[PDB]
Amino acid sequence: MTLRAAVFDLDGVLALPAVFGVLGRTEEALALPRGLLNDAFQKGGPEGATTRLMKGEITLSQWIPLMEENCRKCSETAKVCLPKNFSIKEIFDKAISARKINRPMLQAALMLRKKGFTTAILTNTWLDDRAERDGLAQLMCELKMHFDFLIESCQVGMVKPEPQIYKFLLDTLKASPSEVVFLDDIGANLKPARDLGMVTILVQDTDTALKELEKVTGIQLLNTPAPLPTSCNPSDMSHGYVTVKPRVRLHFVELGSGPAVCLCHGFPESWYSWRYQIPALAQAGYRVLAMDMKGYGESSAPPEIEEYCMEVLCKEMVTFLDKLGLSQAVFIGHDWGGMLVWYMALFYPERVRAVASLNTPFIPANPNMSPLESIKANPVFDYQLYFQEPGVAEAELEQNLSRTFKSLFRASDESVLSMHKVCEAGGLFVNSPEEPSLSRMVTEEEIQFYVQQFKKSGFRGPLNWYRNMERNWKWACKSLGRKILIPALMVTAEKDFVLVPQMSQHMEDWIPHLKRGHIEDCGHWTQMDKPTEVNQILIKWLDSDARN
Amino acid sequence: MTLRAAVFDLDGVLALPAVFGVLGRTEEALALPRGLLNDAFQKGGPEGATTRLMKGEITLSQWIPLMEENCRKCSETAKVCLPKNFSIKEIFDKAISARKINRPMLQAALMLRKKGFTTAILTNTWLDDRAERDGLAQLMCELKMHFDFLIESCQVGMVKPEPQIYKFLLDTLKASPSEVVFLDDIGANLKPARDLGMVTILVQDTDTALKELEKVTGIQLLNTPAPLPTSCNPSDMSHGYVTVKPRVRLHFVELGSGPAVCLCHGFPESWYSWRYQIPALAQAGYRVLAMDMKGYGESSAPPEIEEYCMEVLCKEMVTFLDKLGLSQAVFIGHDWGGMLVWYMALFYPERVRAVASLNTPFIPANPNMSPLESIKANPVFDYQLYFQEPGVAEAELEQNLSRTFKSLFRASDESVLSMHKVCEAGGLFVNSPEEPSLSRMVTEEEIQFYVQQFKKSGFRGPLNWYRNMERNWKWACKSLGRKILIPALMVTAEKDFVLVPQMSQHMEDWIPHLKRGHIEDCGHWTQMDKPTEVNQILIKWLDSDARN
Ligand SMILES: CC(C)C(=O)N1CCC(NC(=O)Nc2ccc(C(F)(F)F)cc2)CC1
Ligand SMILES: CC(C)C(=O)N1CCC(NC(=O)Nc2ccc(C(F)(F)F)cc2)CC1
Ligand SMILES: [Mg+2]
Ligand SMILES: [Mg+2]
Repeated sequence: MTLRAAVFDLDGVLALPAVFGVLGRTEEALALPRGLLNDAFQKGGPEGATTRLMKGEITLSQWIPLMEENCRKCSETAKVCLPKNFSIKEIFDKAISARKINRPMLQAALMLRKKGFTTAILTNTWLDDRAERDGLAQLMCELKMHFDFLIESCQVGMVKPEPQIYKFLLDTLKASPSEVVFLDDIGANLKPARDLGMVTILVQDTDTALKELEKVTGIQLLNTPAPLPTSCNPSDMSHGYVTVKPRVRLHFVELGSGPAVCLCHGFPESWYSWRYQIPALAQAGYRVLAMDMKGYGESSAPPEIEEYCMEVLCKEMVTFLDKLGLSQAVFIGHDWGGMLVWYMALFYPERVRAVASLNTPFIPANPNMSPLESIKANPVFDYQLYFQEPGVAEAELEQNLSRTFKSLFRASDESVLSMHKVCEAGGLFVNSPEEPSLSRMVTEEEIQFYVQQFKKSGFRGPLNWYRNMERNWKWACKSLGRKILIPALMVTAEKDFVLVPQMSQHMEDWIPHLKRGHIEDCGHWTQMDKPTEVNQILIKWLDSDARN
Repeated sequence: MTLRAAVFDLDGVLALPAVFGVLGRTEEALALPRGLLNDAFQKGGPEGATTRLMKGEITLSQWIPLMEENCRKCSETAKVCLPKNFSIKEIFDKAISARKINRPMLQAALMLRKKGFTTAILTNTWLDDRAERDGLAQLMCELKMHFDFLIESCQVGMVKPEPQIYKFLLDTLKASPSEVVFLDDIGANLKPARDLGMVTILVQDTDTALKELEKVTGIQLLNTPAPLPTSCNPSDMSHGYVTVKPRVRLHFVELGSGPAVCLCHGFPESWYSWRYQIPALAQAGYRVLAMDMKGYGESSAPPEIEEYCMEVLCKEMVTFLDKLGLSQAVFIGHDWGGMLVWYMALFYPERVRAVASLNTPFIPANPNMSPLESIKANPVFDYQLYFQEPGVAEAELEQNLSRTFKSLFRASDESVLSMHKVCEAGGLFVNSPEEPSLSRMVTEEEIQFYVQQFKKSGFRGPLNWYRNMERNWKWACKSLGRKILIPALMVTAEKDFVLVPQMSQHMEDWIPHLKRGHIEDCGHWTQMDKPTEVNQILIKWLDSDARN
């Protein structure tokens, strides 16, 4: 029984600038007797203030005075006085926020966990009731939600170097000492582990630390590539449900706090298309609500084609905002989601805090030209005609849902799905394989997630979005004298061969402060093709344009 | 066919300081030629800038310059100049926010609607893309969600005095002109109505306006009592679902934006117990999440008794926060909810932004005394023993769910449910009626809502909360050296004969900055007994203690 577990210290291992390294730092800053503070801190030993703290017996605020008091007499015996504007509260405040996640370490904990390793945190921590306690609280969710366990001293009532806590850890890990690795910055904290037969690593500089793990675990950890952003596990999400209308209920997934951000996916997808942006943006400081749009998934998908014109669709969201209590929301859409977002900007500005589109441009309708005409004047939009006749297009998509999704979600350098002559050919897939190979963009499981969803209600509803060309052309002509003068971002994908980035080139005529973003080497499925830069671009524009 | 509909102007009828009354006000403020501004505004008539605005042809920001331009030459012909620091943007900004809901008018629209009247708003409004557009956007949800319809000019493409919009209204109202009353502040806006045969009222001072309606409708509207806060319609709520654990999913209802506020109900209730506080608090500036607590309703209710000790229950919420992306939340509980909130404060401060209890005090456990002992030393807690033996208590409650809820939810001056000798008597209801009369606190329907919920999973789970006295006593003794030093409010109910307000009198010993609130003339069911003062007390403490 060799390794299958990985346990991490917090202060000094997963989170850096470690507090204790300020403990001292300060002394120096203030010409204090070397270590004075650090004695006060450890004063009493097992039966001292700081242990009681770490055990949960008392709380951070309860402890501040006991520390200061200890400090008093650490300096009385050292025949000295403290400064007269001296503050234990300030020190720890600065220190506790000063401290940020150690990124490579976390990334290595991911890497291991990605490969079957049960991961946990073991840390000597306290019950934080400081007026400013949230900052730490914030950091803990960011961490903990990447581990099997988080074991805190003040939570379990035992401390770290006391044996019984390691016993507690093993118990939690469902494991035996030789199956487990444990990293820490204090040597005293290491020894007990070993005595039971644990692999241990003294963490000093972080990346020799990694070397040791790397070796003893037999897994590239250092210098491992940049990894995809955090995905979502549907079963561990908050699912929301709003019946927006007698027989239309809309489903969404919700994570985060702050300014509401609404993500609207394109043809044939699900809220899952945003799996990479949800934790990212939530993390960046927002409340994300990722819709199943009408017709998809756990939202309702009513048969009638009218039920899917832009105008109807738009009111429904406005209701969605209504029934949730939201006066505004930032709207980011992709593919079809793109155009809808655009029409929320043009018809309900008071409701749209800011607006954002991946790939899908804004084209104002040509009030002379019919749109069934307009599409015909363009080889690549030939597929949209194929989609008009109710039923034809559905049988082909529904026929094999794996084949179908597998044939769509593929990256630029990867295709087995082409664009035109689609009506002559008489199939979207007329000339593609029955068992198409996995794209670099999707696991097998991910594809099956989609297969579940679309077993519910098929493509009738989704394919309906293409069946209101006429009505939407008309609706759209109402807005022909307007302009978008609210925060608005147009993200273009180099190699999306349908939402081509030239199509967007005049958009600044009707949107004069339009900010932009552009993804090199990116096919149509933006959010799973180039998730990280997608996240990078979006968070930055939110922060600059959507906060205040 | 006499009246059954009621239609309201916005500016000057449902919302006061009407904008146009600033239009002029300003002129005076700045020694401008009387009405100069008001001409510029109406300049062009039907074919002018302001109509296009009102029709949706263009937008507020699009219009600002056209107005200023018009203003230029209204003053050129008046042989005059404007000031050199002159701003149409500022004026309307101040004006648009200056304007608040006309309360009595809205209240009268409620009153009528409460009595079978289809209510709507008809208003000449614009597409707001001002940098500061939310303020108005905010006001509109507050209003609109109390009406059958909101009909906006720029939304329908027709304007108010043009006939075709009235036709549009009738159509929407499913009504004929003589069945409808229409209030407005402009006479021109009145006339078309009448020509089709509509009852009309020129709104000047608001309460002669009311007199007219009062009479022509034959319904007390003026001087009508203070009305209960807005309730929730379950079907028009956002329902959320978090599986917090393999087979425990927690349900909640969510409304609002801002700092998260978590409401936790007491024995045997539902998130519906907060029906009066949800819109109120949401409205006050918060994101409310009202739980079905474990054991109730659409949350999971697993059989085992352990599954309901405070410690288990607490982690589950902490998870709930986790899986929703919330670092903190304000916790307000009632009855059992009260105690749980308290233990969230004592065991997870980093997570509790602030803490609040209705009725339920904080008592620290007596580490010498057993609690099964402790309860016995008190006539009134005799019922808790009745609840210990699994099954006995459930058959009696489940036997008749109407009888049961109807027998509980009753106000102080109202009872048919007593407290003690409950074991000897051998029933909670041993001596109450089979068809108990409706309390002033509940409609019949409301009772049935509860009956639905509890048909799902009965009282096993809820009654379990009383079956971990021992375990919780133990858990609780861990916190005996701690204190609550976070924002914390103890709301006491005069006439709650079990959560008596003396029981809370030493709480300041362990909570030294505890703020308080106190409800005269209030039984145990605080939130439906005294909703308005409940809302008043809570919002004020949130604003002062929970914002920053
Ligand atoms: C102004 C135009 C570009 C616009 O707003 N549009 C038209 C184009 C539309 N998007 C798509 O057609 N997307 C799409 C997605 C998937 C496929 C499929 F996979 F080929 F079937 C084909 C097309 C989005 C809305
Ligand atoms: C410290 C004590 C007071 C405490 O925290 N407690 C004990 C009392 C408990 N609340 C109740 O017993 N509530 C209640 C509610 C309803 C009934 C019933 F309707 F009689 F059945 C009876 C009792 C709430 C938690
Ligand atoms: Mg450490
Ligand atoms: Mg008016």
